[PDB]
Amino acid sequence: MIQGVIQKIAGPAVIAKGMLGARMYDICKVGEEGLVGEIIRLDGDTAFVQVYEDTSGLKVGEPVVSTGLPLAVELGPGMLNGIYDGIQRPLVHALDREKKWAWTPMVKPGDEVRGGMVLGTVPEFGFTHKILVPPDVRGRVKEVKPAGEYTVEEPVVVLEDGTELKMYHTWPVRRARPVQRKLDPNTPFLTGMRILDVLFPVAMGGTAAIPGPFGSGKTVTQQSLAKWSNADVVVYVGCGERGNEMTDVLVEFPELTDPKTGGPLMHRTVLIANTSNMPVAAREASIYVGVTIAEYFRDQGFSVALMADSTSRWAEALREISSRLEEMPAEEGYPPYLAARLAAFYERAGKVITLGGEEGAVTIVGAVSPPGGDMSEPVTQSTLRIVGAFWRLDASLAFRRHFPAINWNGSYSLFTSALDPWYRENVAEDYPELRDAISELLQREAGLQEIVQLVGPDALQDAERLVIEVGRIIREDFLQQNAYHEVDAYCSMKKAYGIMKMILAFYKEAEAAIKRGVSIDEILQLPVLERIGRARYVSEEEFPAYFEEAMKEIQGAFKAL
Amino acid sequence: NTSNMPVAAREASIYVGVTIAEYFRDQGFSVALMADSTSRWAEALREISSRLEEMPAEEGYPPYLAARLAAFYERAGKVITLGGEEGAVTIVGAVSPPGGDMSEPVTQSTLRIVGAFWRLDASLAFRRHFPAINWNGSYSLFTSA
Amino acid sequence: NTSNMPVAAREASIYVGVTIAEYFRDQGFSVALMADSTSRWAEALREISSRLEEMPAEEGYPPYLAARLAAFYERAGKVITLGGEEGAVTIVGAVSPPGGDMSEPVTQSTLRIVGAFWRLDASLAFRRHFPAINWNGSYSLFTSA
Amino acid sequence: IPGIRAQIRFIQQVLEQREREDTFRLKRIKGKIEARE
Amino acid sequence: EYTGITYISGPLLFVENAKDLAYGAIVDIKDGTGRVRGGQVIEVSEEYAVIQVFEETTGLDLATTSVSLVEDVARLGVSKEMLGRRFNGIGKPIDGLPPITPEKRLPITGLPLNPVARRKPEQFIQTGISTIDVMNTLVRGQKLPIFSGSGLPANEIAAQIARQATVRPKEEPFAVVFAAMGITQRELSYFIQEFERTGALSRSVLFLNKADDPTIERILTPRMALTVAEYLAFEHDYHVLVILTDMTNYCEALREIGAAREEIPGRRGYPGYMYTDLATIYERAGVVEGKKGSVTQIPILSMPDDDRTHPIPDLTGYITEGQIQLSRELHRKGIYPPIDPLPSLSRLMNNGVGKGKTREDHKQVSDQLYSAYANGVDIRKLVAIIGEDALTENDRRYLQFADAFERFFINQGQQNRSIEESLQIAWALLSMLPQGELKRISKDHIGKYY
Amino acid sequence: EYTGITYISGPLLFVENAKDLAYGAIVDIKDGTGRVRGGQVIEVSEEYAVIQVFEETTGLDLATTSVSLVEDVARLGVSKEMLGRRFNGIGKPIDGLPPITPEKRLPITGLPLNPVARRKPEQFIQTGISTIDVMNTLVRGQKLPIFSGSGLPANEIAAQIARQATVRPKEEPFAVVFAAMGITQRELSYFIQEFERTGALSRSVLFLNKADDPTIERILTPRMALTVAEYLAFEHDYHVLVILTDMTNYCEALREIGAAREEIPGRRGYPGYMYTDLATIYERAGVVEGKKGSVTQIPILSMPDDDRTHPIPDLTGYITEGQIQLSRELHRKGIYPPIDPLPSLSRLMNNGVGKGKTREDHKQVSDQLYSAYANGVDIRKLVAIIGEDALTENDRRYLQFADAFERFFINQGQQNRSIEESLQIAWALLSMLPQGELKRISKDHIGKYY
Amino acid sequence: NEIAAQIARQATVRPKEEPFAVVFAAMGITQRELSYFIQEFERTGALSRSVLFLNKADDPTIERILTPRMALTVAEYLAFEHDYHVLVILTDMTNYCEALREIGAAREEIPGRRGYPGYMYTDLATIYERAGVVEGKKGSVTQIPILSMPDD
Ligand SMILES: Nc1ncnc2c1ncn2[C@@H]1O[C@H](COP(=O)(O)OP(=O)(O)O)[C@@H](O)[C@H]1O
Repeated sequence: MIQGVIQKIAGPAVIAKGMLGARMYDICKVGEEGLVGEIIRLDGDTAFVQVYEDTSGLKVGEPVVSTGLPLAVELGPGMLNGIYDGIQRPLVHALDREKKWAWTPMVKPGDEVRGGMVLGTVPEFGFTHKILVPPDVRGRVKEVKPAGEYTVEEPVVVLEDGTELKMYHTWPVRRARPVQRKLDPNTPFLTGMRILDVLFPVAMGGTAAIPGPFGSGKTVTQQSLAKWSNADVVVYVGCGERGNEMTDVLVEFPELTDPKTGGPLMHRTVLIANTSNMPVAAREASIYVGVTIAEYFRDQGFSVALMADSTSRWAEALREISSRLEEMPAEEGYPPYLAARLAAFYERAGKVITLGGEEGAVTIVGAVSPPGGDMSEPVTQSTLRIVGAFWRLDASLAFRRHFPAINWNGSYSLFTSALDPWYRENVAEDYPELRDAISELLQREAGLQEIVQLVGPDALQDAERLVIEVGRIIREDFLQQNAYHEVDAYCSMKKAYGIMKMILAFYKEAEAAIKRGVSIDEILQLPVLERIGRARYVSEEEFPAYFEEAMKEIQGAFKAL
Repeated sequence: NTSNMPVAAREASIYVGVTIAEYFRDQGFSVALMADSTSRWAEALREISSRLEEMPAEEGYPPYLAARLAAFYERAGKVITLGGEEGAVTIVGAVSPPGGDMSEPVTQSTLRIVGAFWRLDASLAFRRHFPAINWNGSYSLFTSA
Repeated sequence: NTSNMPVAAREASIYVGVTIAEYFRDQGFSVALMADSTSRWAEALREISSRLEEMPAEEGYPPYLAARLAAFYERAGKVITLGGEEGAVTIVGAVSPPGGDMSEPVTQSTLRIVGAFWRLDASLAFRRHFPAINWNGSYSLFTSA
Repeated sequence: IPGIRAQIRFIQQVLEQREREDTFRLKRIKGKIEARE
Repeated sequence: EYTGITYISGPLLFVENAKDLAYGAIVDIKDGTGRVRGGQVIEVSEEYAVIQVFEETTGLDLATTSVSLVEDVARLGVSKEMLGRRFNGIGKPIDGLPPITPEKRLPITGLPLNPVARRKPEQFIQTGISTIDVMNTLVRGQKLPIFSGSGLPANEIAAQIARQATVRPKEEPFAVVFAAMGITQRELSYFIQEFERTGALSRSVLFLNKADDPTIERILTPRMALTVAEYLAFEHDYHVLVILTDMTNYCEALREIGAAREEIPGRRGYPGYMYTDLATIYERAGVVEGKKGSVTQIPILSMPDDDRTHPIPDLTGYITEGQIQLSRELHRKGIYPPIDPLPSLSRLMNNGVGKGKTREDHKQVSDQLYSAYANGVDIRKLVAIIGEDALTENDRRYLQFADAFERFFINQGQQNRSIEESLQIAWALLSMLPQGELKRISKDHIGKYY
Repeated sequence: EYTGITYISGPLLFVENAKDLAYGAIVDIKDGTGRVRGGQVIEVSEEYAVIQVFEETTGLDLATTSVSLVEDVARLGVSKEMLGRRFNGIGKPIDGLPPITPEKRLPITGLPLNPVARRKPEQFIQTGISTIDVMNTLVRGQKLPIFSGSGLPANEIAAQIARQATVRPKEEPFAVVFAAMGITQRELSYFIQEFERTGALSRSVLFLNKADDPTIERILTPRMALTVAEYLAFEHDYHVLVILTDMTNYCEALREIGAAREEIPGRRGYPGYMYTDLATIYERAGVVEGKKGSVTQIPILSMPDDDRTHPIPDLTGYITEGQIQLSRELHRKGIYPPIDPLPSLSRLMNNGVGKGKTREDHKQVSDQLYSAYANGVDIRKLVAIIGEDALTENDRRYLQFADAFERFFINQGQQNRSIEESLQIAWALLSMLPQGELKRISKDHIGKYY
Repeated sequence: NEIAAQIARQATVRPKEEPFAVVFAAMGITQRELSYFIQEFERTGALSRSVLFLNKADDPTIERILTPRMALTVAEYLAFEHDYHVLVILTDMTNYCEALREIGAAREEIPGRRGYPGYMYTDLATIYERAGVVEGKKGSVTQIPILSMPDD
């Protein structure tokens, strides 16, 4: 009765269990039928268990057994291209026991090692997997395998004369993997999308919330980022799936390609599904399983992106578990415990100096789905308070066919200054000044449109008409990006600034021409404008040539007067 | 259905009437069921529900009302009575929102069931246009029928 | 009435004060009773009631509050004291709703008893109009008197 | 100027929509806590 | 084995068993009733007592009344012969024909078969409606909701698709599953007559749930329908189109019982479980294993009170590959079908269009029409602000384009437009715009197609 | 004495003692745990059982598990050497330095010392921020909240005051106590680095509570901070400034446990005790006995959902002597600091201004700027109603004054303005108004200062 | 209340063969208001044809609930058994409601909108149902209830 127990009663979704004297609070327990449950209530004469599935498969007298884990994950060769679920297992094992991997020794007998040290390399999937000494293990390498082929279970090394090490390791998804230190936001996560990279930057290891109503394009921002962002690995927690969003990804993504290599994107991805038939428990643990896998890859020295479809549904699954445990409901009936937990999750994001030096990072992009436009609790409210970045897909911007549909007035990044130096040193000296100038343009447009909504546009001076003209070019030629175009699907950093300078240079020239009594109507039909409009489709620098083409054309307008 | 009568009786009044109505159509008669009104019936039902401590929703009305009201109007229709012969019960229900709001209870749920709506318009009445039925806001989903 | 003091003491504080107030008016003095505030007194009373397991109502306040609060304000008045002579107790009570809602406890029940209300208006204050008393939302029942 | 009152009128009713109905999912939730307890 | 009622509160009945407790989900039968009264086990309370939910009224029940355990829940009499029949929400005949002769007896929750493949929706379904086929193409395996409101002809559209849909040269046979929930007797008689007269019934299974049918039967209706679709698609290799009207009415019934079940309500009075029950229905769609068949859904989502942000319609959006949103305002302007051209999307549209599917210029034309219509609609506001005469010549063209889009592209005189026909109308109306203003159509397409 | 757990529900644990019951507030220690697990006694249930609240997770607890009574509550290792150290919410080192060497061990609830005098707050605290020092002066012993919302730089302001604050020629030494609650690891690393780099750490005690630290540790954080402040002020005679961010986050944790404690919820789901717990924190401020020291508070109150009427921020207003309210709307207009000039008040402002303190014209200038800015803001509404050109010449001046107030007075290019500098800017902007329109400045001041 | 008192002083049934009477009921009024109403009825001689029921703010809440019922019963008696046209003036119904609402909580009911008793409309119906012509058609009961808007 220490390691196992027997069902006393079941109905109303809680299983009461006699025994399980050594079970931990929040441990997964296993019913004979094969269902799993979570130990929620420990009482003097029973354990109350939340069942992660249908309780009719549970009867009084049924045997229940401990698992000993809040949970764990396997971390070694065989993770890439793999499709798991909330608790890691083929969509059951986790890592192939038969698959052979080419292990390459990166340490000699006599070397002194510490947790995080790299002892070997495995080209499991290009990616090159980095075999590390499990956290909390140090000493002297007394034995190490030679360059050959081995299965996961095999021992490749021994430390301190007997701890045995393999190519994989296990880790509690609930416990954030150790690290020496977390570094300050310094390097931008080059998205390739002009509005993001320019106005609402995400830093490598930053937490930037994606929030807005259903069908605004939240997931799509995430998917484009994975197809084109500068992270080597992606950890997609395709939660809030329904109707067929499961099968929509089941046989679809296995075909999506890596724009960078022309190989399957899954070849550098880990999927974590959260379907409706799955217990609230699994979906709750899914972000923790993902973040742990994410932290694992950054430990190798990779920059990984963690995309969380979504936390609104995770908080609903958690509220279901809490209410079943009879915890006191608060606002919208959510338990009090949620805010600290959600924050703790986002805190595990960041670019670090991994164990044994080297730098890696986990950038988090979380989807926000309020109950319906209310944009309050759970999701939005608590999230927008943590995250440093928010890209507001705007349904009105979408209906107007302005893509990406990111509202340049309601979106924000707290990382703008954090990443500006990376852009200034590696891309362009005028990155920050350019995005500030474009944003002031968009800001001015917003104010002008509010007034025009009242007094009409007929009274507008030429100066104000010019600002709307250029503001419109920014929205159509820059903010809007075509995810479906083979070229504009990804916009390299170098291309983003060059397009910005074409627009900003057209602005200066526009304001300069007006100041010299050039009719705005003359500028509005300037031939270069149509080329500036198709610039996002050009894959060659022929784009910066537009600056000189713009200047001469204005001169031809200074000529005619 | 007077005010001194329990909410219970007024609640049951439409069911007693419809049953009597269905009884006459069974003979092969075409009967008209005129319900003064369902706004007051839903207020009597909300009183009973709140006294029973059922959870209040919009305007404090119980969740159960929409399915019930629909079930009532569903008993309307021209049928082939037991042993052949045709008869029918046509229902005309009065709608009295709390005051012009024309939301819940009455109107909202009713206008979603009923196939016909004859909108008496106070402005048409003040203008001495009789019947004061607004030919722009009224509808019959029976025109083609 | 500090926070470290039991809900009991703060509850009794208005009664201890009013009694002392009535005592001075008995001498033939006109006394002013200023009650900072009754919102906090009703919160202290709700704490005592909930601990006694009395059934919570609106905002979880016990049913008993309205009659009690009224009974307090009823002890106000200018009288002909025992052995002739006139004295009086005028009450000025502070109102602090949970936050602008201006509902329960404090405001709602109080504004129904009191004959006078001087509405300090934050917008009048920001505008530097002092006293910041809203001459449109304030009222007294004594002009003709 | 009857433009003001016009579309801006849509204004007051999405505003008013928003909460005598929202403020109510709520007088009633809290009932609901120890209304349910 | 037999039990005795120990408590009754509305739809919830507690039942104590001295021997053998019935497992959760079992159907129990109340003894001593004129009409069959089922109790579905919901929980084991402890002390040999279970908590149940009644499938019909509990008036007249007494404590101590006897109950038997049937030994099972409830299920679908699966057969290819389901085609050509009209049934209730529970799969009982409504067409005066004999009960189905099952080839297999399938559970209906979605556990049976495990039919779906991990492959993306693809290939064309010709609805015969130009505003779907041309601009918002329905693809095999997709979930493409019709988004509407009370008073609008969403059911006419649903019935028309049921009559017209096909999978143009596919090696696989095509079938329709049409499920209606909480409909009137008049509506039921109409749907029946329509399927029978047109001969659409020959390739369809129809499930009809009436407003006065048990609420539990309404809850089971979409599950009977989806199980039949998955059977036909997986075991017979068919491309099956499932039409479910109205999901909002399904939700009103599910919401109706959540209260009787003891849950604390969520926003707008809804069940706290709204999204994880609804997910059990929208998860059931896509290509099936073998890739010979597929299950496609066209769910109807009426806005309660015309509010697209109500939790029901709002949570349904994620389950779809194409959405067609209908608007009362548009219907009141006499534009039918009353589709909001700036709120209808193809979640999966790009997977069913282009060369070898529709035509190479399809995406460009769709993008340009959407952009021009949205601008034209905003200009209707600007006309109201400034007056018609103060509008620029360029804006006047966009204003006029919005009327042309509504008069000629949206409006169909009932009529089965091929995608070629729909693109032709699209190009014809686009001519109204200055060629210099076609920002979203590459020059290659203008030269070839304009 | 030892007890045994008889019940566990989330953070609430019941514990039965056979001998000696631990009094309310005592810290109990759970035996058999890898990391220290404290249970704080909350109630005596009867039958020798107490009800407690855990300071860390309760996963892995078993009924019958042993518990010891420590004989006291939680406590502060009090010493002047607290200055220069960074600690957790519980006062454990975060700076890799040794644990504090206590001079005294103090209870933290506010009962220790009985430090406060029955004297009014008085004398200047120079924050180095013009919008505080000049217009809303912070006084020694006052509670002056920063009133903000999510997304706004309230923490930047809090950190800047921590770096800059002083008590200009005072015979008494000055110290800062900075407490952060429910912050991210990134924010914690930032705050640490800031204190260490600037040398602000030399005169500060810093308590940092992380989002993932136990909820009970967050509740104790402000009490550790206030106890340290009272010790330094009373036993060492220091003027201490306590900065607490964010009170709303403290409240989210206290609210989180109220449910587990069995209480009926109050408005907005909050604990029924919201105002009498919050009072235990705002009561702890003012001059200390001897009048050599004082405790001043600058609590940060973020509006949840930007709603200043939410019960948390709304109940905090009464605990303050100066309030600085930040507004998202203002921040979105690019006005920083994003202070609402018509919702920021000084309860005790008149006690820290005038001849011999600031300058004789300070009240008049403050009154006139406030009145002119409020009129100017209303006129922004009137401009929207009628149009800019329809505004009178006089109103246009007030409209323009509002922009001038925002551009020149509110906005500081980070910069330590003396009160003389702030009054000068005030008079410079006032010149924009007609002299005949300066109703709130006596003629004596106009002649002398205009 | 000035309007209510003025109607009480002035009301009549111009050439009726039936005698006329007033029933004036006040609920939850101050001592000052009670003294004023008394003095007014006595001075004007309106008291000769009136029955007056006065309930003070500090009188038991149950006595306030019974006040309108005492008043309506007297009116029905005078109208039916004595054949009189009786005018009943009830101020203030809102104050009656504040007392009835005050006890609903102590009675264990789940509150309805705005904190009111769930039974608000079926208790209030017991008072508004009591009016109209009486059998015989010699008398009648007429009501003038005062309804102050809480919070306007
Ligand atoms: N960047 C985009 N470009 C064009 N259409 C888009 C874009 N993002 C979203 N959409 C449209 O919106 C639909 C729903 O987008 P999605 O991201 O899946 O919604 P959600 O916010 O619910 O995750 C897409 O299928 C597409 O039709």
